Amino acid sequence: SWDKDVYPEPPRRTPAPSPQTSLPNPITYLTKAFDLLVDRPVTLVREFIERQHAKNKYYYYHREFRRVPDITECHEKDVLCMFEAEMQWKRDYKVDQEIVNIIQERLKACQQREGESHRQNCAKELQQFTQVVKAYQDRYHDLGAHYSARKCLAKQKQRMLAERKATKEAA
Amino acid sequence: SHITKDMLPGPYPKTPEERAAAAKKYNMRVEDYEPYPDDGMGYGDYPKLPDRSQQERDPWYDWDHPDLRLNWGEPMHWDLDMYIRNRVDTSPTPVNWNLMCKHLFGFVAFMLFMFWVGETYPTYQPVGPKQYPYNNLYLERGGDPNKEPEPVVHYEI
Amino acid sequence: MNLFSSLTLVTLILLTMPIAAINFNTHKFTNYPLYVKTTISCAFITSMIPTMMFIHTGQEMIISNWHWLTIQTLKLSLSFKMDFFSMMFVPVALFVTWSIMEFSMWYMHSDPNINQFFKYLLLFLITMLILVTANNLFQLFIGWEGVGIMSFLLIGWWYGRTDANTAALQAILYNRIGDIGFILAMAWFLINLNTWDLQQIFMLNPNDSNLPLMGLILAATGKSAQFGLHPWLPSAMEGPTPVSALLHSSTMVVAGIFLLIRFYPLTENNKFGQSIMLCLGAMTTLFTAMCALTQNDIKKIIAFSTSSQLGLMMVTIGINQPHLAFLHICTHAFFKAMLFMCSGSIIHSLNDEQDIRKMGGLFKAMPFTTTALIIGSLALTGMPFLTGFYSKDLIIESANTSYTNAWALLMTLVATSFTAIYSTRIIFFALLGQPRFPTLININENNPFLINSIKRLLIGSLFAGFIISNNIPPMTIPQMTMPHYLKMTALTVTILGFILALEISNTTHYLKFNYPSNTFKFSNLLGYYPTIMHRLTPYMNLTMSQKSASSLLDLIWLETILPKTISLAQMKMSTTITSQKGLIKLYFLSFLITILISTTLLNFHE
Amino acid sequence: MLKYIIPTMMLMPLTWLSKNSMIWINTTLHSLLISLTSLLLLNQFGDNSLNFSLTFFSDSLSTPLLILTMWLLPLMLMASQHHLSKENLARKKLFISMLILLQLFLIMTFTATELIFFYIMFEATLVPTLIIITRWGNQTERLNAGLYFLFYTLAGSLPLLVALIYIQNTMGSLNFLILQYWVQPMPNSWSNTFMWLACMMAFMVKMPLYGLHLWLPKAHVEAPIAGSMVLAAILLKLGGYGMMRITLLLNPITDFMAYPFIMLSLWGMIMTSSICLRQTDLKSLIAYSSVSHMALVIVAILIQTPWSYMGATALMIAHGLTSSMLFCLANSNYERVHSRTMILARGLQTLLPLMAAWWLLASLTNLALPPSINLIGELFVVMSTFSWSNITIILMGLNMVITALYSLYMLITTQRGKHTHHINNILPSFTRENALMSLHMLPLLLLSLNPKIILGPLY
Amino acid sequence: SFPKYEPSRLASLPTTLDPAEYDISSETRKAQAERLAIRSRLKREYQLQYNDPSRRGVVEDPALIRWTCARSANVYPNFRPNTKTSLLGALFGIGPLIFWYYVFKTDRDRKEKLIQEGKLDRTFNISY
Amino acid sequence: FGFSIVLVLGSTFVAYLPDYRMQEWARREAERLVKYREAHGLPLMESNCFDPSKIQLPED
Amino acid sequence: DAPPLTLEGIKDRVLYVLKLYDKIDPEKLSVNSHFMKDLGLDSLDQVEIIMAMEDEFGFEIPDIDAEKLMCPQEIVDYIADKKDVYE
Amino acid sequence: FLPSAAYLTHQQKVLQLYKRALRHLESRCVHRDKYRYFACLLRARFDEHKNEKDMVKATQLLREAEKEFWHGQHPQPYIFPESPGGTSYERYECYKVPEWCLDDWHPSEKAMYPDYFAKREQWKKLRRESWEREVKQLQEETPVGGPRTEALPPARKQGDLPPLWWHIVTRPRERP
Repeated sequence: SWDKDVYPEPPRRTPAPSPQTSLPNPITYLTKAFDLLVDRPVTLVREFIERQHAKNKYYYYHREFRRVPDITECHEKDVLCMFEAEMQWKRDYKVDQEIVNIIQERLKACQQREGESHRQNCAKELQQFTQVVKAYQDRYHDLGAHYSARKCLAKQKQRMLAERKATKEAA
Repeated sequence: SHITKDMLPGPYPKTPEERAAAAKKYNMRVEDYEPYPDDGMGYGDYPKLPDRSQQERDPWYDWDHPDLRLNWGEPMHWDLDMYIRNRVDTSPTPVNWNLMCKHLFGFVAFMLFMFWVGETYPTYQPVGPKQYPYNNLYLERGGDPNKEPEPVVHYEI
Repeated sequence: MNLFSSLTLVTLILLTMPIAAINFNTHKFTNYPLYVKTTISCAFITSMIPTMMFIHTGQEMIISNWHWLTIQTLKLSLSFKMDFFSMMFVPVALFVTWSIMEFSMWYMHSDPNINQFFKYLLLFLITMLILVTANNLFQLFIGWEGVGIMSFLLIGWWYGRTDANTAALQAILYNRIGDIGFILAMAWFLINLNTWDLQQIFMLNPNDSNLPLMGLILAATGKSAQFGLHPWLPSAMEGPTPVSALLHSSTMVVAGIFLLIRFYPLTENNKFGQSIMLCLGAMTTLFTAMCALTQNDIKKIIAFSTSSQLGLMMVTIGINQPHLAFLHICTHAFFKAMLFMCSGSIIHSLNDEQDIRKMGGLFKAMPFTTTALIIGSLALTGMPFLTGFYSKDLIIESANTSYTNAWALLMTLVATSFTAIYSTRIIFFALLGQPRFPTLININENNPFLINSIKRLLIGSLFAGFIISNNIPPMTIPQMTMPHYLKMTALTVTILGFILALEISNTTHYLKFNYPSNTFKFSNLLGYYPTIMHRLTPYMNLTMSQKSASSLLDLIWLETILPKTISLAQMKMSTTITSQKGLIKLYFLSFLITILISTTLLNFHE
Repeated sequence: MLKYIIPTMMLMPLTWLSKNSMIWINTTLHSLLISLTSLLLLNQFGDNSLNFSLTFFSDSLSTPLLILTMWLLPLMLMASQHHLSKENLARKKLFISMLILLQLFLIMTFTATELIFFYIMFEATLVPTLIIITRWGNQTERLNAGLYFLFYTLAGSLPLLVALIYIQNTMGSLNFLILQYWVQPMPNSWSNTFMWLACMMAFMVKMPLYGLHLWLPKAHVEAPIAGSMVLAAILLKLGGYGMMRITLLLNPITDFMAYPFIMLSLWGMIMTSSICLRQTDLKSLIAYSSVSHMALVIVAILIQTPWSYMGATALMIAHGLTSSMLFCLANSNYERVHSRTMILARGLQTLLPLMAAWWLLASLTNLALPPSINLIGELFVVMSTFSWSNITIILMGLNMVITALYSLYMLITTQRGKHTHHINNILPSFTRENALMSLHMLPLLLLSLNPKIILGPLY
Repeated sequence: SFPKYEPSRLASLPTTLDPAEYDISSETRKAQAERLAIRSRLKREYQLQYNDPSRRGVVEDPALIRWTCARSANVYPNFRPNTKTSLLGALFGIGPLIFWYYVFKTDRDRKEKLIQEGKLDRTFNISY
Repeated sequence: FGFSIVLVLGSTFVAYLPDYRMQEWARREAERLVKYREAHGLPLMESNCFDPSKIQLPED
Repeated sequence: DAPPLTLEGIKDRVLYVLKLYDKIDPEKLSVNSHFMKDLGLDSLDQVEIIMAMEDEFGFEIPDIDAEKLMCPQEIVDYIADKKDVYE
Repeated sequence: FLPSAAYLTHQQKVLQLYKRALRHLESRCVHRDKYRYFACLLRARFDEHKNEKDMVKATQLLREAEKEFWHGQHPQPYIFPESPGGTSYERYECYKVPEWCLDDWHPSEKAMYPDYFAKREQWKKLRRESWEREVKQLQEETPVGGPRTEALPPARKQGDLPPLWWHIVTRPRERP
């Protein structure tokens, strides 16, 4: 299962076909025969395998880590601060990429479920996608291959100094 | 094994002994042995052949090598890897070569020019644009939920 | 629906047993053709159901699972999508290939290599299915290169025959130019939309799109025998008959225009793009129609005809009408599968001689095949109104009711006239002439598999166009309001083509021994394009391979710059240092001049 | 890691104190046991490398290459009989122990920590290959082959030592983390240009780049099969591994100074794919194919994208397997006829009707058939270089077309159309060569299913 | 009645309209007789060393060996650096290299200056 | 000892093993973090990953 | 596509198409007859006969042979060599 | 380019022209009746000056005939589907296996087909039994120090097989 809060679904909508025919309805006959001749033994086998696995219990824990402080609280060369700082930053980098993956999966689900009216009821999700990708483009993009943490902080300082000069000139 | 003097150093000169040795070596007619000549492009002293030779050699001779027209002892023209049938077929053409290229270039040039004459001059059956119901079908294009209404209407005609 | 996804995935998985079966068997099954035929029939009967469910309600759904290398901000799973094209094309292709399984049971009765043949043909079907279903575009590229290389193997089935593997080399080369176009399209989609997946491409419509559109154009004109890159098509007809039938009936021939159909939201706008579409298609259609006249090999004629119909579909994509082009795919598929199968029936009936000269009169040599070919070749141009009517004539009238390019309309005009005249000429020269074919006749069609296959495809090509064209969801607004002398013009052009080929026939009855007037030669001799390109482009690259590349630049100059300078320098310096004869006065004079030249000239003590 | 080092030592006196018809089972069995032993390695996770000592460690670039080496040894050892089984027993033992010492210095080289140790084990990787190819070079110019070989690799790799000692005594020690965690940018003075030029040019020699690719073809046409597989797969991808490590330093000037090498690599990739379309000596076509793939590798290394490095390491591993396999098939054909030429041995669709299946499978992997790893590598490198420039895709696609054509010409030239019917000595296919093909093309397809292992550090 | 069939480097000249086959001197008869004699002796040697029932190996043609040794190993000897060789070497070896080099300098300077302006479409350009 | 103990055992050993480069750990961690940042109103993926209070721009 | 040929059948078919030819007689039409001595026809119509065999049976014969058939028995022998006529 | 002599002759050159023009007239002309008319017309056109005692005017008319032929040929001359260039060109070469094979089989299948392999073994003993003496003596016996021909004499001496016959007899059957 999953968290439906973080994976939202639109409310379900289903009509009922009303013939207004007299052939009648071969596919209903076929889907009833399909359910009776396919869905029953797989259900019984799944019941069997569920008992055989629920006879004893395992667990896998979600791994959780602490928060070692920052690169900004590390000294000149002094590796024993920088090591914790950069592995903390790199784990934030991987989880941030997977956040972007989750937003894009939401965007694909909104494209498929909303149908051929594209620009209806995806515009808020498109809005938050452009917001988060503006953040990602501004923050992690143009550093290249050998990012460690230091080029990220250099980009940070250079960006906010450029914006400070821009608002100083605009004022 | 293989004789050391069945290799091939140096070009044609001088004419008696070297051409006699190449006639004894490459198994050719004496005054049909042709080096390239020596412009220093490498090439050794290997013969020049009539250079097409493979849509030639009409296939009812019943030689040895059935898909190469070999006869086990021909001096084997330098560019043979470009001349196996399935690579380059130099048939005597049914028309020409110049006539071919001139008519092909003329036809393709004329058709592309008529395409340009089409591109500047469209057809249309005489009909105005469609009467989209809600402001050129607004709110269902790219977005804009409450930014700007774009008022444009249609009148019954 | 669980039924919908379940039946589609088992239509996939039914084409997985026999390959692994005879890879695991080692005991040679006698009933292997029967087995492959009945599993294709079971795939057909499982594929008929969810398409009927699709037209019954809709419920238009994608499947996506088993993600591998979900590396960066993208991901890619094996995923394919049931919308309309990948939804209800698959029964047509399975039906066509099932009839070809019948016809290849019979036609390949006399080879022990039949099992590998059916393995290759079923593998080609699997890859064509994985091509036409996917929305994850990497899987599309998988299906692309797989159907290319299965086309290579099935053209080069008969080893020996240097013309055959020459031809297969041409086919795989134009497949790779399709590959460079497709990977340029994939490059632009990745670097400007963070994925290569159909759904997000449709979600965000970019403004500047000329580079991926040119990539898609290059992919289509490489894949589907279009002008500039067309002449691999008689090349593709070099191979065996059911290979050729499946190769250019539905599978591997529509895959070039299948992509441009699939990207219809991207090719909505960019009128420059649609102009490129329909101008290129008009060029293909006129050139292959003009080349199709004065040809005497049957398979080259049927291949030029299918290139002309594909050019009509390129024009159909040039106008914003993709769904009529898909209608044309289905009708065309039934149509020329039945036509190739009738042709191969005639050819193997008459000792594999295949040429129209030395075939002349074969009407009433049993008229099942003559009836079959006149059904097919009058379904060409659409005798009003049959399955062939709908696609071709609604396409040309909708093109006439469109903001067209004013020259492509005349190209479709002349192309419809040309396809009429070679259709009527091939019927006359094939069937109702005077019988010119060598003696000891061995004509036989009292044959259950052949009458089943030809029966099944005439029953298909008589009804399926109307049945499919009736129950489409209306995906466009039909025009239906034409002026006078613009709806009549279809039947006008086809009737004048019939009359024109009739009068050419009744001049062929005469005796004059006329002369070539070089338009005869331009029509007959492929005009000049395969000869010029296939004799100039191999010679140029291999002239540059021998002189410049191999013998000149790398070997002799790179060996005379990096080794030889060093080796000559070391050799000359050795032979001037250590080549000193053994006297003592030399050594002490060298000592003295060294002491003086170290003390006072280049000083060491100051 | 010493758990892998010391049985590779103890596989050497095994070969000495085994006797006739007794060395073989011992060497092959125990080398396959070491293959399982390093299949146990793959633990590497998340944050960093894994340190197998104060001296050894493994990046995730190094794990698939190390597993590839210990996979490739027993395959190679079975491959190198029937052309020396009739030679002497002591010379055969010397050959096997030479290969074992060779693998030992390869493991030494891949599991390096310090770049000086890496350099010592680099030329210790060099010295057994020399002795193998010169002692069993089997043709009249093995002299010139070994001479060109050793002088190119040393005289290119000679100033690399000087540059690394200079980096050693200007920036502290040379652990890869302390090469990292402390590296500062170095501006565009010309001494920086020569230092970058020295390191990158030594590994350019070892890839090869295009201006120094005639190092290669003599050293493969006049080599035995074991030294050829060693040389091609492990030495060229070892050079790529070395540049992939040492490109961490000197990033602020590689943009300004990397322009000629990219263009040399691109135009030489086109020229090399052109030059292997028309040559005879079928063994050499795989060598120029290797130059083409390594030119694509060098494009991928000098552009510095994580996309580029993932595509680079996938292209490394897939091309290593493809080239080693295809060398083994060319050795099979040379065992059939004593020619080495291309146009002579023809036919063979009739005869040996399943050798052609392996030729087809190798030719389609060299085509980069799309589920395989080679297309994964080439595709991500093309993606990264198109983000590098909007123009270079002409060269990549034209490489793809000419690569398709020469690989297909290799397929349908020697094994399509007509046997020359004056051969009449070729045997039906042994179980041994079929076993070698099966050892090649099971792991390539099994990685084609699940390729998340072989991608690089920037996964 | 016909423009007499101008030849080319691709269109072969067929055996009919040579028109040198119709000026038959005695030298052409002598050359054809000697050429038939050469082909006769070569086919005799080949067929006698081709039909031997004890002959196991291949017939080992010296023609193919001689052509291969002339093609690969007999290039570097012999050579002299001529004006034509040096000219064509520096043209077909250095010309395209320096041309592609300058055009990639131009494209890279365009893209660097344009993204230094910042007005490029890299709103999301992640896969660099 | 080349297929019957190497190939299928290596296939099982590399078909699954723990999370190579922390993949599904990152999946579920991103799930929980985006659920937290939706359930507490603050915008998901805050830009400026280092704290601007703990930064010092050099001056002109 | 394999009808079995036989020696009597190929003899009958070749003699049928020789008898159908105009300027010979059905009386003096022997199996062992010359195209030069007793039938008296010229080389031109002899190669017309060679063309009739090529156009009936479906394969060329080379001009190294068309000099030197000159009798129907060697015609039957030569198509027996091209076809290898036994079951 | 032919095995018998160093040239064809004038006669056979004119003859090959007649065969080619007649074949191209087939490829030009359908319905076979007007074909027969035009073939007799072409026969009369060659009958006009057949009896020239001159030779140089005959070969000049041959060259002008080649000009009017090459101007008037067909784009697809009607090549039969057994000829090279044609539709077949060794069409069933898939099964044209040479017979130096079939002895490299496992003796299980040699037990499957016993009589054929016994008779094949006595064929090979027939081959080796008369290989050295008669064949090599008849090759190094008759001709001049240069052979200067591509024919070869038969074994008319007393007994056994004509020389150099193995790859002539043991060929594929051209429809397997």
